[PDB]
Amino acid sequence: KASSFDDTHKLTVEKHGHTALITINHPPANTWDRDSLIGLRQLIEHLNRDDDIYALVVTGQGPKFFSAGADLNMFADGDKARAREMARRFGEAFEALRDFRGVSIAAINGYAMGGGLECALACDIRIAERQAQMALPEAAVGLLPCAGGTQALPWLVGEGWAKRMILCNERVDAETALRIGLVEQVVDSGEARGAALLLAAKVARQSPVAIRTIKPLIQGARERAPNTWLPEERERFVDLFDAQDTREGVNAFLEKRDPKWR
Amino acid sequence: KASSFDDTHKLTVEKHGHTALITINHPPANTWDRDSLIGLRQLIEHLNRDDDIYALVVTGQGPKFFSAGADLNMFADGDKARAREMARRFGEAFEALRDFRGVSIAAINGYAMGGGLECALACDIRIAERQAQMALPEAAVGLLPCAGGTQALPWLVGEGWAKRMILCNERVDAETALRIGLVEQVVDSGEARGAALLLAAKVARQSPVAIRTIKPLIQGARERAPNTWLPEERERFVDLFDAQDTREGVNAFLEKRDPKWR
Amino acid sequence: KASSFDDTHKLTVEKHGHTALITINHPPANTWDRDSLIGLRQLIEHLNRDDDIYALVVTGQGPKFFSAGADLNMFADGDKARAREMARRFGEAFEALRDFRGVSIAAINGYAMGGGLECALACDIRIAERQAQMALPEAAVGLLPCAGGTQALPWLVGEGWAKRMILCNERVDAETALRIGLVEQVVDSGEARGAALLLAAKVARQSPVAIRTIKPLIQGARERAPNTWLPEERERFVDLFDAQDTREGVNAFLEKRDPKWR
Amino acid sequence: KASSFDDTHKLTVEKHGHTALITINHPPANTWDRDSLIGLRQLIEHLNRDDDIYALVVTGQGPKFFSAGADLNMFADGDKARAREMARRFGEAFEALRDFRGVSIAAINGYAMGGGLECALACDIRIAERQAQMALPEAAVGLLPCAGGTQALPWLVGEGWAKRMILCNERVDAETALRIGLVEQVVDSGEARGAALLLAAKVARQSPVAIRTIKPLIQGARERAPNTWLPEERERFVDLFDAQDTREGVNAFLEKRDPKWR
Amino acid sequence: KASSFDDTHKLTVEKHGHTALITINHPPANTWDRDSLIGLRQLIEHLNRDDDIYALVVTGQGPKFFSAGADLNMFADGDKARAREMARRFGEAFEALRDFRGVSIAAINGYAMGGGLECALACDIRIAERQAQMALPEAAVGLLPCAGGTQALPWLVGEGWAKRMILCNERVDAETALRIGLVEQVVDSGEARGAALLLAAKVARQSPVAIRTIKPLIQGARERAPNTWLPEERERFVDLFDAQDTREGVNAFLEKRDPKWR
Amino acid sequence: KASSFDDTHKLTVEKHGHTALITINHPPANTWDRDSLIGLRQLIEHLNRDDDIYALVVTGQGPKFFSAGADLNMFADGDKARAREMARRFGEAFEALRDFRGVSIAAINGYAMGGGLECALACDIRIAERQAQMALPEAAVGLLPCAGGTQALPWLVGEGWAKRMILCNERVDAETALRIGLVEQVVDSGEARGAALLLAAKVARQSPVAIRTIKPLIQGARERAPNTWLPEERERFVDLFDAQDTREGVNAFLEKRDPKWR
Repeated sequence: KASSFDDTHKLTVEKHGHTALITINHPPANTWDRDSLIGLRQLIEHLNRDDDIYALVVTGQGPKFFSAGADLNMFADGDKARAREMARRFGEAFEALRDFRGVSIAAINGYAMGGGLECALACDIRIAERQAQMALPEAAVGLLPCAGGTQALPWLVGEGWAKRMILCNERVDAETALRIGLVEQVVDSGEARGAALLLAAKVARQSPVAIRTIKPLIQGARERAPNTWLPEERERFVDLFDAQDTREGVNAFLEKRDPKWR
Repeated sequence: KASSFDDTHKLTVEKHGHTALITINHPPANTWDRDSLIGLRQLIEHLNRDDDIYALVVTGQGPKFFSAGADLNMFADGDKARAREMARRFGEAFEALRDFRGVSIAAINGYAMGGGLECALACDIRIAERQAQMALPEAAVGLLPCAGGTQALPWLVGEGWAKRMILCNERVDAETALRIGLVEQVVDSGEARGAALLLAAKVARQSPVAIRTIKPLIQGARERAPNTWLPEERERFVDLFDAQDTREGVNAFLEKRDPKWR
Repeated sequence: KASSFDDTHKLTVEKHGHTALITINHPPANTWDRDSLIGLRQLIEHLNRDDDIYALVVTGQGPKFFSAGADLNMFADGDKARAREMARRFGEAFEALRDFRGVSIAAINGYAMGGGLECALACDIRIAERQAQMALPEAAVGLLPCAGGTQALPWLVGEGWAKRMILCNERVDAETALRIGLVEQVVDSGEARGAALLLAAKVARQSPVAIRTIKPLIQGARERAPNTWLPEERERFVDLFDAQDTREGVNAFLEKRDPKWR
Repeated sequence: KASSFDDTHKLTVEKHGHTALITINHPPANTWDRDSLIGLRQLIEHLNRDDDIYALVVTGQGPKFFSAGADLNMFADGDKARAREMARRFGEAFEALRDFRGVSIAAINGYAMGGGLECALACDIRIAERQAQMALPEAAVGLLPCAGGTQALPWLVGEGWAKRMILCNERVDAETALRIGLVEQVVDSGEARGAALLLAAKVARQSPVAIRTIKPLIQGARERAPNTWLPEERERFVDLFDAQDTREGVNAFLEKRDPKWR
Repeated sequence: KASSFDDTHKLTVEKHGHTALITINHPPANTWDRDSLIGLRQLIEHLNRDDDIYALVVTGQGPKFFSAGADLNMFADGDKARAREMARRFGEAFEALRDFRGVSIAAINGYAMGGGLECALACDIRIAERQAQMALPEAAVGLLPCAGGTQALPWLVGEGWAKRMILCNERVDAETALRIGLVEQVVDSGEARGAALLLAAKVARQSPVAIRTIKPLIQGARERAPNTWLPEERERFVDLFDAQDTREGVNAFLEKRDPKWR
Repeated sequence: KASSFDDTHKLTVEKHGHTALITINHPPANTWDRDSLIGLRQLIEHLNRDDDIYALVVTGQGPKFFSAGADLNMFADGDKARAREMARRFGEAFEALRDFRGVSIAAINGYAMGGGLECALACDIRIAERQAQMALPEAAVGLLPCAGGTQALPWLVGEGWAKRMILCNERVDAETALRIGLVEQVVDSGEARGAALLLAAKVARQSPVAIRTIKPLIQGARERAPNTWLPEERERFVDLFDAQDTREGVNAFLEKRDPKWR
């Protein structure tokens, strides 16, 4: 995946099966920068066009930190324009990732804070090593999360838990995050990458055309009320049926055999 | 309850006190069929009209399946017209149950998957035995949940967990479900029905007229933003107050005695 | 603050640092009254105007109850005109606290149900003693929660749990509440007030200008879908950057010193 | 319809063909009364139950007043309970009128002001005699339109014109209202009833089942954004097709003969 | 445009300058067909890709019919599947037209009824010859408009006028449509095509990049409340500003010369 | 008002009765500038505090220009920072005018283009001189309207007419504007101010408390769908009833005499 295009060397992409592995490679904290943000949005676009990929996994280079958030240089003083433009880039990149047609899993191999946590929130599922600590510390410096942190964090864990981290600037351990629902699963140190890939391989096992259409329905509630999507849900359901791939899944279950699709 | 109209033998309703008990009776997996869906909507309409019933309980016949989901014959390939119509049936049927004036409790005594889970999601409160496992496997066959699963599950348990079950096709034990908020309470095997009837009997102890009005307000957020409903809440409260029944519930508390209403 | 106006002696406010302490002092159950509701709304308005206060704490006088809910004298039969007016007073008072620019922490040192629970829900963060029990018992007497309870409780804990407390009239201990996400933290008896003050101290360490702007974004989901707020989230961020205060927060981290603002 | 039920003599119902004619009979100004409000809501429900009536027409007794608006008796000082209760009936009454399944035609034969204009707004279509003048004068007396005027008037004619009438208390002649979209058609004096009845006969020519389903869709925008209803529009369309009546209408045009349905 | 593409022979594409001319050519009433609808969607997508096109015009072949809507063979009885599929096609095609990045001008040279009217509505601007009559007659055959007509018509003309056309099956002349706002301009017979091309040329005089971004904003209200879109309007404005194309327009007004962009 | 407040020389405020007259005083074109934008927002705020003001009128100094739109220097190339900040002031300033509790009347005394038209749209009612021409030309310059013009214009005149002005860069005379609903009234040259003030004298005749509360209801549809506001409309009605001023207006009509309030 993404074998032919101008992509920052800071982001390295390795394709495993139908899963594309994206690693932030910025030393020493894997801090986000304008070059990586541009690459990510572009990468997501390229990966979406590719039909051979059904899942994506994001992890931080190095053991210590998945992502330290935004690099200090981006917010260097004396330029108002810079802050504006860069808020744009986080939103575009993270929303693109949030909009990846395939399943996205974030393997938190180190502590995720600020932009780093916002990136993980973009991914559909989060898997974290026990030692990682996740928090939004922007409030301490007088900046809000501008990557969608304000919306995303309450959504998963509720407003009260979201408020303590951003408002009170309190970091949470993996055990806490799993308890509040921030992270779906907890893993032993260093196992986040393998578990994510292992899970991403399971995603390859579901119909590609189906996964791509179902994911918007799940995330529809963000745009609009859930009851409104109900007519569309049946309609999308009818569209699937009008596919070669659809008939294969039902037949396979009927005959007790593994489904095979294109 | 539902003593005489043409009701499918597949669905049997027995009346205990003020609670109507509905059980799927389809062998061997209790899988849903077109006839059951029609009856369920009709049963809900008839139940709403009856004023002697304050609570509803649905369980799966036998100790192995609350519900197996949709029957394969119903989705047998590959006629597109049928598919459109069965999804329509699910939506109306599940929505009708979701909109029941009285409280709806689903007692999970068996495997509840696909359509069955969606049905359980339709119920206000879910009680599950420790052994039961719930998941949405429609993505594996290339079919989406058309019963409101795409909305209902993320609402109850959050997006991250919901995607994992549907997108990753990952079943959940009773313990995970209670932890993620999917199920309100966990019970020993075979005790779901007894627990369901027991919880339903307490609901009959609250004002009938109140219960029907209060349920819409709670489910208001799905149609629209919560804050929009605040004016309506006060207006519905006063509508409750201009009733003979409301004066009785308050009086009982003052005199420290059980309230008595029609 | 709030020592120079007419404020009911039932509500006592103590100013500690940048935290304002609000105590309900109505014996014996700390039940809400018209005099308290008016003071609360006025109090919140004065507190917002004050620039020395960054956090708010509310606690119930006495060990046994944080708040009893609404006073019985407040809902005596059979007058409807008042009932309409009292319900209005709750909404006005509760929304004012909910929209307090600073962080609001509710310390639950006693049983908090009905109106009292509704009050805690308005607060940003809730800390509860192990013994405290919280429920909405209005349905049993035929009254719906009029303080925004129908919206606030499902939002934090989800519909299934929320329906149980109101519809089924079931009380929850601190432990269940922490599990369901109703309370962010559980504390040893008598320590909630001290812990809340301590947590309130953490809020002082974050930039005031940031906290006030940031708080609306997190609560944006209630008024509208979260995705709608994303362009605003970037816009408000640029506004924060256009200040003398914001540059101090970022610069302090680079040189790893505590931020100093006014 | 309304042949054998307890209805106020102030309101008279005449059944012509498939249209039921309802006339306000309050002397001398045809002002609304509690008896009128109750009868209206009760009547509308009854009309909705009757399948023989596909259209509705509303007219004001006497040549001079279509609807005097609210009676002073209702808002007579100084009881507060009276006002809250009475606003409730207008909302219930008009909304029921607004929600009539068959078409509602408002024939303006006389002065329509205050509640009367609000009533006409509830009607789907308005036909007015050239002489009649309509405005909302409640602001002059310190009362807002509580019948939905604040929403309804702006929707039809725009914010600028609506504010002018309500905020500036400016009455409009038939010609001006037609120019602004307040009234779809203008008729010579005394021809409103005939034109409204005659327009109502045309509606019977359209499929009753189609008509009842289509009207909510048109009115969907008031509850939610237009685009949101698009999936459901297709769904209800297919629902029409699975009906004996649809096949006849579709068939009738092809033969070039008038459709015949029940 | 679109010469090296497979489009139904019925749809004719002519390129004048930056304006692409599409003519429906289905005899004898220019009624829509499945072959036509897919091409239309496809044609729009190809047009969106081409940067050489800034405007779009659609007119009906021959003087007599702009567009007759859906053919009966398309809706021929008795299969339900046929109708579900065609309803999807109208929505997809018309929504694609509505989403054309460039301005779409509808030139009404003939009868526009049913789908044809819906097609016109999908266009941004409508220019009609005095003789053309536009109505929705689907209700007379018992079928609602499935092309988004139920939403599109009340949006342009208001509910009251919209209801009469759909509910009462009333056709409107060019003058009446102009008065009600259905058509922006009325033209002499046979001048609709020339006028549309001439109008389309004027759009070329505004910045292409600006036009594509601005057009969604105007249509934002359909998705959401207008007030929600304002922060985004400011954001997109800044995005436009960060481009060479924007600097040219400002320069042109300053020196009083015509703006020149790619 | 603005008796003792810090305002730029460029806005002139004269108090006539209960109407505050605000005139843009920028030569030669009355073009908007950063200094005026701030004054506008502050002036609106101050006008809001004064209880002696019930109406607002905005006009441009000189006969020829109500407003030239935005000043060229503020949007001068090429700093991205300047443009972002300038867009921000337009929104704050215009929304403030939009949010004035008292009625706002725009007297179009001269050419109103770009910002000027957007400024006029913020006003509740627009009165224009026959010779005045209004258009949005920003698209010709490659800039979108950042003053909410994209939202405001289609709301008043509809999308179709809105698109031609902005997308086709076409200017409209008063007869055209009046016809399309852009302006409520057309006036003879030079009488706009007198007519505006005269119309502003009318609002003084209506209860001040009702006007301030009623105006948000009319404008509630912009934030959210209209049916949502109906419960609140009833609630606000009841709040007005709980006021001394409300009783006075109703009495005057009963006694057929002029209402008198403070």
